[PDB]
Amino acid sequence: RLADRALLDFATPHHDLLRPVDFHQAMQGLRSVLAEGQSPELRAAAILLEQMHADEQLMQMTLHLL
Amino acid sequence: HGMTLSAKQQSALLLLGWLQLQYGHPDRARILLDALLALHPEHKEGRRALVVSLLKLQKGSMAKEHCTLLQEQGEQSAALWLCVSRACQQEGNLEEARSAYQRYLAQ
Ligand SMILES: [Br-]
Ligand SMILES: [Br-]
Ligand SMILES: [Br-]
Ligand SMILES: [Br-]
Repeated sequence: RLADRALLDFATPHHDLLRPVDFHQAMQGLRSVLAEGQSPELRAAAILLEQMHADEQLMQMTLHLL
Repeated sequence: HGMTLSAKQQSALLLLGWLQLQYGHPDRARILLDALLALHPEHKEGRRALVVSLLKLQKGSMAKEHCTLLQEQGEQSAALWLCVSRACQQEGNLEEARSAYQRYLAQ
């Protein structure tokens, strides 16, 4: 459990979406592409982020706090 | 136009997966990160997050192979070997885990 912080830091990317206008354009453009995918990996992800629309406020808050 | 993501759309998807991983949903993160790597397999930031998501899912063998791809992409972060060691410990490869952990401390 001690190494969990260093693993999360490794998974954290080292900003282009700081402006809220750019964030909404990125999300709408992302949902349009995955909805056109036919592979089971793209279809499963298109279902998942459609259920994360209520989490968009938590997303933008995390970006600005880094 | 085309089954592809812009630079900002790739970051958005990476952020969606990283948030799931942060909040202890590695299965949901893996779903979003696999899609990002299906459309842009060269996305290194997406792959590192998938490695950690797989470790949290006790999928050490898969996580180690994704680290191998990072290594040959030019990944030179020392924490890469911490993931390899953790992946080998999940699979019982204790001697390989020690070898990888020595490289983590060397760099
Ligand atoms: Br965009
Ligand atoms: Br395409
Ligand atoms: Br496995
Ligand atoms: Br699996």
